[PDB]
Amino acid sequence: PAPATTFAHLDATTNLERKLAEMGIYPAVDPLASTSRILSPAVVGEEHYRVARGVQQVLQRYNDLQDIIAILGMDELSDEDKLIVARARKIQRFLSQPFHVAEQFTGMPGKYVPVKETVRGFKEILEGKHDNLPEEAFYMVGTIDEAVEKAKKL
Amino acid sequence: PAPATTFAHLDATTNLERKLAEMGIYPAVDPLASTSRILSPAVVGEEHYRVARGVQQVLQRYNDLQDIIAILGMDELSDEDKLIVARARKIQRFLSQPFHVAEQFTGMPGKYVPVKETVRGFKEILEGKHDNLPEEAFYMVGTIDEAVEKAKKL
Amino acid sequence: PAPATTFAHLDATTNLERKLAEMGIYPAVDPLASTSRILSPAVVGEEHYRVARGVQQVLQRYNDLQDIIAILGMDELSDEDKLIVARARKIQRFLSQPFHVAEQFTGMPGKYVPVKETVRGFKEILEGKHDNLPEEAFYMVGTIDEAVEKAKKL
Amino acid sequence: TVQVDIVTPERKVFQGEADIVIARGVEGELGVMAGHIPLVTPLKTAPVRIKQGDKETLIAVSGGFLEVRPDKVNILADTAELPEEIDVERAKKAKARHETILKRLDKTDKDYLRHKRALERAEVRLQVANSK
Amino acid sequence: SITDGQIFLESDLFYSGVRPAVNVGISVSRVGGAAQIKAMKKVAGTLRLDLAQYRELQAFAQFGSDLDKATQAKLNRGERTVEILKQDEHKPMPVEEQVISIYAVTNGFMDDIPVEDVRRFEEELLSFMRANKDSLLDHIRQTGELPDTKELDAAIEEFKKGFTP
Amino acid sequence: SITDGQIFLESDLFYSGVRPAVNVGISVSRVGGAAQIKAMKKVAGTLRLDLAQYRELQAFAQFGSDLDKATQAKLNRGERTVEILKQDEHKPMPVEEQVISIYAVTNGFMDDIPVEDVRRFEEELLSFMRANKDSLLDHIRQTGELPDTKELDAAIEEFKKGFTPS
Amino acid sequence: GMREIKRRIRSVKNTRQITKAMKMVAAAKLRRAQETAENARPYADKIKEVISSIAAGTKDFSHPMLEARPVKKTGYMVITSDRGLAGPYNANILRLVSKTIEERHQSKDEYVIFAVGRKGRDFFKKRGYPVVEEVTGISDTPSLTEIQDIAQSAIGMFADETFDKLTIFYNEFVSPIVQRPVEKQLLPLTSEEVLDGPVSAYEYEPDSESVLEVLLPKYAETLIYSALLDAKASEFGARMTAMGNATDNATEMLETLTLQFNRARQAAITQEIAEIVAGANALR
Ligand SMILES: Nc1ncnc2c1ncn2[C@@H]1O[C@H](COP(=O)(O)OP(=O)(O)OP(=O)(O)O)[C@@H](O)[C@H]1O
Ligand SMILES: [Mg+2]
Repeated sequence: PAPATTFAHLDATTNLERKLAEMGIYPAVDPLASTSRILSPAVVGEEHYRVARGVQQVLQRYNDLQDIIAILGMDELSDEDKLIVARARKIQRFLSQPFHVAEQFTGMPGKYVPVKETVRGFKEILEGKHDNLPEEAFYMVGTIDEAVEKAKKL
Repeated sequence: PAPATTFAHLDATTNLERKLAEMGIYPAVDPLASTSRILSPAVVGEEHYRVARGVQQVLQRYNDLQDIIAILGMDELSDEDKLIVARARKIQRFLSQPFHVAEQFTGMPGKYVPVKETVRGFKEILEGKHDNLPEEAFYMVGTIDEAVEKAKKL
Repeated sequence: PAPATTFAHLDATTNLERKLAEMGIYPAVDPLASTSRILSPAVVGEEHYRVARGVQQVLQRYNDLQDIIAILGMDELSDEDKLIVARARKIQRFLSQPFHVAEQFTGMPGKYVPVKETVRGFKEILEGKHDNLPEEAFYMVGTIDEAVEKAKKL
Repeated sequence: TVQVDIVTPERKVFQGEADIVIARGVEGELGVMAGHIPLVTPLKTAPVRIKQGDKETLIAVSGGFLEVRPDKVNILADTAELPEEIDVERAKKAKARHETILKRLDKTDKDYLRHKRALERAEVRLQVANSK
Repeated sequence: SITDGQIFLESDLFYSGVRPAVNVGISVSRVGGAAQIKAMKKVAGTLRLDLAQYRELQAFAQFGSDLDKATQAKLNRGERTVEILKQDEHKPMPVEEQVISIYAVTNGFMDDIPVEDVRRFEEELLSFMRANKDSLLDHIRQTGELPDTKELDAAIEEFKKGFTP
Repeated sequence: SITDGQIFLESDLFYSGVRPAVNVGISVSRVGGAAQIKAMKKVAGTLRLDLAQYRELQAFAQFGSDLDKATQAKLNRGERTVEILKQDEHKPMPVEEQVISIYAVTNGFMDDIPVEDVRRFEEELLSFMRANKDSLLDHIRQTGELPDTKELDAAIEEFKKGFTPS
Repeated sequence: GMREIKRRIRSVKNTRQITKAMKMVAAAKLRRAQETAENARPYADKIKEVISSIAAGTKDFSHPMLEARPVKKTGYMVITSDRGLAGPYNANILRLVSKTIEERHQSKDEYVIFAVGRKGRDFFKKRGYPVVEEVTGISDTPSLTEIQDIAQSAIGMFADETFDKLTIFYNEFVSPIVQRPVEKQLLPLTSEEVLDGPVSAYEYEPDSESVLEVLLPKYAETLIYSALLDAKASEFGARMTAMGNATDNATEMLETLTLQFNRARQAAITQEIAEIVAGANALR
């Protein structure tokens, strides 16, 4: 009865997962388990919704192949799946972000990324525009432009 | 407490179970939990009793295997059990029957089956005479003859 | 609350369980739940303690596999586990014992088994010395020698 | 030099360039060097010795046959084992078994040939394991 | 809900020979590394990840030598660290000796040794470190830091050559 | 036990994108065809039972091209009717337009069309029926009966010739 | 009652960890079985090359193994698994053997069976089929030597005339989801399929007729081995998908068991309290 009654009032969930924190993905928000009632075309645009569902489809597929990859290796996957795994790994890193409140500990500047830019960035990764940037480029950056800039330094 | 106390006042019971209804077995009668004071050789005659107990033995065995079946399916079973499960499933379907009052829901005409025919049908299934008819043949029929007739249309 | 509070007042416990009684294991003593303050190398000596812990390890492992065996079956266990299950079942039977006072119920004469012999018997079962005696041999006997003798009658 | 591939039906066992390949053919020893004439012959259950200058790797081939083309040399055996990967104590159990059975079998008994064959497979494995 | 963590003990663990019977997965210290000397915080880092991998892969332990060599080694490391965390009753260990023992097993120095010998290996190792290499132990008691890893690796490998399985 | 039937909505369906997420197996109307215009009672007659069988048989659908041709066709019809019964929020449909859409899919008129195109096919079909074949739609609003099935089949096949798949 | 459901959840949850893993091991072994088949295919193609070269330079070419006879008796090889937990893998292949023997032969005298794998021989022996030779305990991902004695004696029986046709029933691999039971002829061979290979100039020691006497039985041998490796891939595909389903069915049952456990948990607390409060209200 306690959580059941609390749940009737929730609009959204943010599920922090230790597995992601251990990989170095901060904030360690589970991008599949977290949910919101207002991730709908009615509220965020049509484009936002399409992109977010696209991102989740790619991550979900990658999640399903985790066992298959570990045993059968990467030669066993179809060409469609190998491309999805490539993007999933970039997506997973681009969801990480340095925080202003960690500026003292990381020693790196934090980043505020507006929604328009978040949507644009993930749209482009899904579209294939950054399939040739190395993976580390997307890790701990703000906008997609900062990822392109970080690639030059590597 | 309500139904539990009600049982003491009854000479026969028909115990309807939702699991059967959800499978499409109508009427949804638990053939092991249902009981009658007059299911004895003295009243229904020696053949009836023998057949009914035969049917219940087969269903009871099938009931016991329901955990193993729910996970592994039928593939791991001994040859003795696979034959019992085959017959149990035919028996379970032949206990279903279209109702005159349900012509509005089922769209099928109802059937009245006299006791002589009911006993004869289940006797034959237990004897192995219809081990080669497909399972759907026994579902929603009437006499054993209607099951043989339905098999031809499949 | 009654038995739960009673535990605090005891230096040794003998926990009788119905599951064992239903198998025919008398006395029906849970060999994992029963405990004693003096089951330590300091009091019973180093060999006794080692054997007792050995027995409990084998029984615990068997307990864990009971679920797996019931569904996936005994052929799919490793060679190490099948040997543990074999011994566990012999151990479980050798813990049973006919009582002097129970000559009416068992129908057999009772047996007093000194500690030295109890330790010796279970030590030998763990060591593998009786892996080819049938299970019934260990059931309702006193010393390990009576089990060897009972095997000949089978 | 010439390229050699010794192969069982499951894996490739030895691969490389080689100065010469000493192999006990069924009609007598053969030394296959570069430019040898195209040839196919069954081999006896024996070692095959492969020379690379100062180095000599020895392989326990059984039930094999040799195929030389102008360019390369293939040996396709049922069995082929390198010295370091031969189980020495198993080769002695294989030997002991088939040796004591051979002692008492009649010389055209049903299985005489099979146990003679299995004895030689183990005899060769013991030599090859010593070249380590 | 009041305390800063909990140590859960289980009967299944106890009777299987894991004593003290600490469920390491479910038990928690909310204070964590703050309550640990730097040496222990360093070596325990790897113990936790080793056992987390062990507990996931434990289903595959009846398939011995069917498994690929990566998972085989993870199971072998796991059973050995479990043996290290077993501990006799009324026999507390100084933190400096714990750090060495955990360092040994987590850096692979017991991978060559039978699982049944691990606990005796530890007892024999520490009596060796106390008698002969006390300068290394003392570094930890004073600084709270690990000694120089090259000196420490050498001293363990020195001990190893006098150990008979 | 009080009401005259129920509409059960299931989470697994909902979050997989079947919206409205009606569990066809459990749901029911005790009033049934009595509460339906004759056109809809005709086209829908077995629809519930057809989809309940689809959803059961969908579990064993991994065998594309290997599975027998009877069950293959049932799965292909099923995925298409599922797409028809998806429906966006705050977009109610007139009964006459529902009957045409359900008629189309249940008589096979979308069997050669990709599953991903079915929803656009429907939207394009109905805007065609409204603009050009309104006499057929109007028959249903007035009589409550289906129009002449031969005229209706022709009108859909007419639309089909101007439809570009992907 | 929670006493049962505590333990029933325990059972299903442990069991699911094992089915989950078993699919992962079956998945590993399918890779190793297809790896080793990619060595067996060129090994057998090379033997085929040498055989098609010797036939291409003998003027009159014929062998007993390529010569079709009147079928006096027949030999049947049947490949099945040793272990189960592989769905209907063994059922399907054995039903096909049962069917094709019912259609053809009217008594036990007309055919004779080589049972590869325990499931097969147990089936056939129980029903008194003419099982003339057997092999069990074949290793997962096996070498040719493990099939050799039963291949050689089966070729031996055709090489004389104990029977005049040798045939092999196994589950043909397609995907990890699909495995079709099939029958294939081994002997007599068909020169249409044994001679289509690259013809080359070789010297033969002692001579060409002598090396052809070792290679042709050595080739039939490898067909039986290829069928075993396809049959092993089919075993491990069938097991992947059977334990896959058992894992999913276990999670499904864990939902309905969790639902029951929590009804019971909640009802215990609810009902216990009402009792405590009813007792206290009889005094207050
Ligand atoms: N002594 C050995 N050491 C390592 N591998 C061996 C040894 N003997 C055989 N093998 C391998 O095991 C398989 C069996 O080969 P084969 O049947 O020719 O041997 P065998 O003499 O029958 O073996 P054994 O009699 O010892 O069982 C092959 O894959 C082979 O390479
Ligand atoms: Mg051998």
